[PDB]
Amino acid sequence: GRVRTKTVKKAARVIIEKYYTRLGNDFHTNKRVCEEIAIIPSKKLRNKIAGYVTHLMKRIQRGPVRGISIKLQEEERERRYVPEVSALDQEIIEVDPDTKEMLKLLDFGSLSNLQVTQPTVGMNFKTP
Amino acid sequence: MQNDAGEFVDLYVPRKCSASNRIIGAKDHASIQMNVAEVDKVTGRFNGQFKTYAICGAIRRMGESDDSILRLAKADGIVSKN
Amino acid sequence: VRMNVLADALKSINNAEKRGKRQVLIRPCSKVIVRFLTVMMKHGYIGEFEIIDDHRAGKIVVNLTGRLNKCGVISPRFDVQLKDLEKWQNNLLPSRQFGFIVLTTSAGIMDHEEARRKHTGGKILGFFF
Amino acid sequence: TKKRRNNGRAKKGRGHVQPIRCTNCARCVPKDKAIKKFVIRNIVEAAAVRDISEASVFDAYVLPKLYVKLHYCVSCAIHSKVVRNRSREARKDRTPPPRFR
Amino acid sequence: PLAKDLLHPSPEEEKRKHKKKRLVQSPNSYFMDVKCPGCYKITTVFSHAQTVVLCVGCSTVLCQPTGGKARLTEGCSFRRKQ
Amino acid sequence: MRAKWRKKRMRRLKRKRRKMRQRS
Amino acid sequence: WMPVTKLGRLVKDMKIKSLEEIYLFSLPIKESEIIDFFLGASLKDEVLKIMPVQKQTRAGQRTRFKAFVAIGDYNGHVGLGVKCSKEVATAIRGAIILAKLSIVPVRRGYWGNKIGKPHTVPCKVTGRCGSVLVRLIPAPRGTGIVSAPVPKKLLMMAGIDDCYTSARGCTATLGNFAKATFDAISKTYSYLTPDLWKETVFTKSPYQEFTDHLVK
Amino acid sequence: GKCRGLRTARKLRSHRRDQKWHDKQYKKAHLGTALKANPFGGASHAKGIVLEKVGVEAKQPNSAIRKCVR
Amino acid sequence: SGALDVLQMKEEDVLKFLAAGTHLGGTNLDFQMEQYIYKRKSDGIYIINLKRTWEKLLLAARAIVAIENPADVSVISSRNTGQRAVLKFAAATGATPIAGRFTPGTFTNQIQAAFREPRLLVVTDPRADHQPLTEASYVNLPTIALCNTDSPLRYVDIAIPCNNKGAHSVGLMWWMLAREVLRMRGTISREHPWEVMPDLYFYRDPEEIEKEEQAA
RNA sequence: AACGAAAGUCGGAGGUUCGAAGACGAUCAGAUACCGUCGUAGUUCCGACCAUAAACGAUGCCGACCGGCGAUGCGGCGGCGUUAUUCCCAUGACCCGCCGGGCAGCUUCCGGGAAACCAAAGUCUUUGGGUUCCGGGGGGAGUAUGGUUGCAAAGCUGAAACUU
Ligand SMILES: [Zn+2]
Repeated sequence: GRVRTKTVKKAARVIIEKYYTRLGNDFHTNKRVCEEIAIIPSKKLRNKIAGYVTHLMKRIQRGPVRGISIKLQEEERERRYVPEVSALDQEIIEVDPDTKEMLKLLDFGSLSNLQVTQPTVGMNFKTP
Repeated sequence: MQNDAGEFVDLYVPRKCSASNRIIGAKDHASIQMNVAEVDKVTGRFNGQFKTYAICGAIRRMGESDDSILRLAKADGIVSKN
Repeated sequence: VRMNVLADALKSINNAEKRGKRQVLIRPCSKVIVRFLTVMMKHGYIGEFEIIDDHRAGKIVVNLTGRLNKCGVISPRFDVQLKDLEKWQNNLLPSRQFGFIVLTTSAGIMDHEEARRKHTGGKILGFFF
Repeated sequence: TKKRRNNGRAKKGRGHVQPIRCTNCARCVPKDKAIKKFVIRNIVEAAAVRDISEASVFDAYVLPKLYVKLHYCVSCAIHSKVVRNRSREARKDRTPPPRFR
Repeated sequence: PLAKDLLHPSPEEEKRKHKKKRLVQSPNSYFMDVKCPGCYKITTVFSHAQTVVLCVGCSTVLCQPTGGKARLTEGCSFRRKQ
Repeated sequence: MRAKWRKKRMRRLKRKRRKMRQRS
Repeated sequence: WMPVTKLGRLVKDMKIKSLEEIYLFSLPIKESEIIDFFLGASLKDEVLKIMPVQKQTRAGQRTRFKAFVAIGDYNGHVGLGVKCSKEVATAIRGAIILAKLSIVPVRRGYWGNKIGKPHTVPCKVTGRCGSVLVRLIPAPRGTGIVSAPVPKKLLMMAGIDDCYTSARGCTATLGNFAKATFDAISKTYSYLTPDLWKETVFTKSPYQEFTDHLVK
Repeated sequence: GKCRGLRTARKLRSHRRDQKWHDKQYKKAHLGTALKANPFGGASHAKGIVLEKVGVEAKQPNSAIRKCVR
Repeated sequence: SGALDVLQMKEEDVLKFLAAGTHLGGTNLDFQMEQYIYKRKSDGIYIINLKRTWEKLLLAARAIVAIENPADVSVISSRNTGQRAVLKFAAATGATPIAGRFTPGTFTNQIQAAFREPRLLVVTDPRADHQPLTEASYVNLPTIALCNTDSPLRYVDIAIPCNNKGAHSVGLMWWMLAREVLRMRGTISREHPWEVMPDLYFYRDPEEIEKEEQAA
């Protein structure tokens, strides 16, 4: 089993929160990055840290990760909608007539952009 | 409270609820004090003066803070009279 | 069945006051309860009320600002002479500075400090504080 | 220790339910403390229905089912694993268990 | 609730309640007059009557005793008095 | 001892005692 | 002492000037150097009990020590904190921190003919925790505290000069008896007397007034 | 619920007169059978003549031979 | 609000409330929401009265502009249909957003790194977001909630009646709240339409963004 | 004072099955227990007795007050529709609500409680609506005696000495 333990995937994430301007997608660059940016004892931890920051940079640039901070949103405020006509600009709004009685008794409904539709017959809304 | 020389001898005078007039104690940690802002009558902008209401936490726990805020804002000219 | 109507009226006041409600509805309406709630109103404890007239024994709708910690009844109505008033106001009241015992005397229904000032005693009705 | 509020019964508001007898040990339980179970299967098994079907003189004869109404006592369900012991806080689940995926 | 007015009840909630549980109790029966269509006696019936109310022209039955309201015989004409 | 059988054994004891007391 | 709360930055600066502005708005006190800041020279504690409580395992028993501590400034102020930890000095230290965080003010009142300074609880108060129901009664001037020893410590610490007591229940378990007395004397500033009938004016909150100071 | 009216003093006192007998000290000191079976007869001390000297062993967690006299 | 005719409803706001489905409530009624329903249809849906929605929305906007600091009004959305509206409202007004998962202790655990202390709380839906509604009870927060007809009113102070279930009506209600706060505080004049469309606040489904990305 | 499961007792009729006591088999060191074969008294009915059960909601009765919710049994009232078929068809069967009474339910920081839990086992040291039987550490013991009821088995009333 090759599951990464707590230190090689917490330490890799605290390495990724700062120092994002140095990291990349290739493993052999980040492996050489990791000794200027940290004090790690011997290399098998450092190769495992480099493997997880390469896997995390493989993950992270196509969407949000839960564990990573809004330094991601600093990338999405650094790198990144409405329609032309709004979806609330429709020209006929169907209104079933209890709403029309409400609008008439709120001193509206003299103005007509709406169209009242026919009331339902049958009251079978419950489940058996 | 007030002894015969006229002195006010109490430590402090606690707030009372605006909905039930119960004494909001020192450790009624669910009680609120809410400011509701006034607006100017000609422009409809916030001009600096307030309305202040306090509700104790025991009224809030049974779901009755909303209706008392609606009644207290209705009676001081914030909610309309329909 | 229903006995001692004043007791069930004051338990209605107490249960609807402890929930912080603003108005109660009392049924039936004695002439005992209208003098009793006159006594509690004149001390500034309940405010105004209304006596709803059907042609039977009426109802009473009382306003409530909660100021009222406890409103109680004493049953049966024990005879309180004027030397037994201090033994009764030591038991039921929470303080020497406030609280009242209502007792029904030959000058009328009155509270316990007025009965010392009018120099009379009578049967006890209850208390409020 | 009150263990169950309904006492493991359906007797609410009457004095006596007439008893039935268990099908597995003939132990006389009341009608509603017993664990009722209604077992429907085909009369021929799932295995032998493939070669019953080559012997039928009738074309397209759907074989009947076996309708067995089983009552069970409370001892022989936990011996017979029909009904098993559950937690103190999931005893308030009286939805019947799922038979579907 | 909990600011609710008991002295001014709305008529939706005064026709809702049981007839003993209103502020002033008032009965849910009413007085009708049944007109028989082939005679000229206007005949006064209860709504909830318990006898078979016999008219005096053509001696027919106007109403039938049931557990609730009396079901009038079909084809007569009624209106509520007062 | 199950209390019904304690009851039954004092029942047998009292039945034998009232047997032995009414001979005379 | 670097503060972490908004109240702490208002208190380690001279923006809140007395403890009753913090009690007056029911602002929750969450760090114990505020009570060392305000009460200071007048805080004396006394340890009420150190009881061993034991948890059975397959490793034997695993024994803890559970300490009770009262604290107080003898005009108004009383706290009681319970902290259970594995070593006894650790339990006493944590109980002193929790006892500072639970300080409430006591409203003291008078007997009849009210000349002078207040000497008793204003009214008969009752507090209940566990099965112990501890009643505190107003007393005349100069009678002492007529009580059991465990609430005599709590009532002499709060600045109450005189009281009469009646207690029901299994009082020997000390935690409920001291917690019920603490519920009895934390309740005098919730009791609506006729002199507290006067209609309240509402003032600005500490976070509302000192909010352009605090954003720096 | 108790019987708590105004003319009911006889029911209350003839109740508490009879449920005092279920209290054990009142029954043991007021029925009179304890004073007849007690060897002193209500005295504080009694003078008597030593018949024989005994030793009795203690109850189960202790181990001793207690020296007593009959 | 206020019995003022400059603050009343216009037909443009009512056409937005009709077109979004704010007035179509649910099929059940918590018993202290029935002062907002007009009537129940043949379908089983309760109709939310829109004048009560507008007066509670303007009273909520009065409560939101009444804080001097805009940075300690905090907005919560845990369900997915209100996250984008909370982030757009927080970018518009200057509030602080909490979208997504709300880790408990963020109002009461002082040593955790996300410990905030806001002065008001606006939540999306008071049944699905009951964890900050309960954690508002230890920190003295008044709480504003966009409430459906079947939603419990425990621990909320200002209930804004709407259909908080759909995408359009949630995005519209947060848009109307942003518009009333920015008009009341003084940023936008009352007479022009606000230049931000409500489609900036609507929810974008993954199937909806993939159908928008493949054009014909 | 009336009724009071089952077992039981007496007189009569009935007896298919079950089935104490019992006779055999086999399991075990031993089982005069469970496990098989058969069976008396009984179970069944008509008269005359006996009055005990974990007769249990282990929760006296009457009245008041205090949050919600969705169904279910009965009676009543009001509402779009849908179905009779054999006369718009009669009246019933469904659908959405309301009121009263009832068996129960899920939820709730109303409140209580030692807690389990309870919308009562709530409104109770902020202690009194009315009224009936009953409990006072554990055993001794529901025993001894006395009384009375019963053909009998027994029932009700029913303590000490001593011990811890
Ligand atoms: Zn079985």
